[PDB]
Amino acid sequence: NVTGDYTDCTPLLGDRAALDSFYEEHGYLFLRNVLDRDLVKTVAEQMREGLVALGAADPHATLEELTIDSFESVDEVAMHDYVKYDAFWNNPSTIKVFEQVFGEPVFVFLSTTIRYYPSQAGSEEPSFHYLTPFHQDGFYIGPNQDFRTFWIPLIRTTRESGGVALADGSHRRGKRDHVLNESFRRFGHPVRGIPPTEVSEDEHLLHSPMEPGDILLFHAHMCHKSIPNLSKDPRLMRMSMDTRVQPAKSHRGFNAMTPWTESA
Ligand SMILES: O=C(O)CNC(=O)C(=O)O
Ligand SMILES: [Fe+3]
Ligand SMILES: [Mg+2]
Repeated sequence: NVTGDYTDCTPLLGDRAALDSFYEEHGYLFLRNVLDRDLVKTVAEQMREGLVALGAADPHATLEELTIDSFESVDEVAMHDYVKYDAFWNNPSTIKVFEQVFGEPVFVFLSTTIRYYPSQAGSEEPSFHYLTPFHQDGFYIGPNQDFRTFWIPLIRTTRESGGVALADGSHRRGKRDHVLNESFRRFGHPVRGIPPTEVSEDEHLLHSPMEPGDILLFHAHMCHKSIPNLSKDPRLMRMSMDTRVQPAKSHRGFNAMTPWTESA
């Protein structure tokens, strides 16, 4: 169902008019090699440390060789102890990028979601229920809708290893219908997702390979979903994290102020 690549918006960063115009029309920005790659490597290594320490991964493996039997069998709460995301998001170099995007001082959510998904290529009964269906972060984050989601790869993604796919320009008609879907679950219970019918033909589904150092960010009403990891050439974990950022002056709601483990 993916029809296109993200547009490389990096050349827009030093042109406020063009940057704002693209974001207004499209509801996303794809920025390449703007984050400190050594900082990103450190986060990736921290995630690996967790997966190794918790018995899921091989201590002899490089990041790209890394694999785990199952996302679900890893203690996610313990993983949050390993991955030092707040120190990353709030590093002056990272903040500089966020500030250039918003054009004003920012506040980074105290909640981050960390994702460490093995390839399930070849699996006859794959476990993809922990992924996300089509949704808008604004459906469950608020009350303010001026936050943006910041999504980063910790190791590179491919079209086959997955990531997040975005319905281009789908952020301009408010929140769309999220209905119960038995194939997506959290805590063993079904979750709500936007049926593909509620996404227009013109709202092209974009997903592109990304490299550590890149950022994908998007509007509260941007309709987006997970792309499953079916990598085999080469087989890669999909290792990423996502938080939300907003203007420093905006109201700070429940998710803004509450760490992932607390709300989980
Ligand atoms: O990364 C994924 O699979 C899903 N991510 C999101 O829904 C997000 O970052 O808002
Ligand atoms: Fe989301
Ligand atoms: Mg609107």
